[PDB]
Amino acid sequence: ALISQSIKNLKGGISQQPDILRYPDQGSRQVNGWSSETEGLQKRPPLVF
Repeated sequence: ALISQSIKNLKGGISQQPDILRYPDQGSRQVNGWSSETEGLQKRPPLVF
């Protein structure tokens, strides 16, 4: 009861495996994201004309 968890590094991208087998640092859908290391998940760099 009152179980809690926290993940300090979600830089693992996405994973199509069933969530039972998914690693804690893997999402289900990541679009326009940059899984930078040492700075966490970031929005992808802007597109300069």
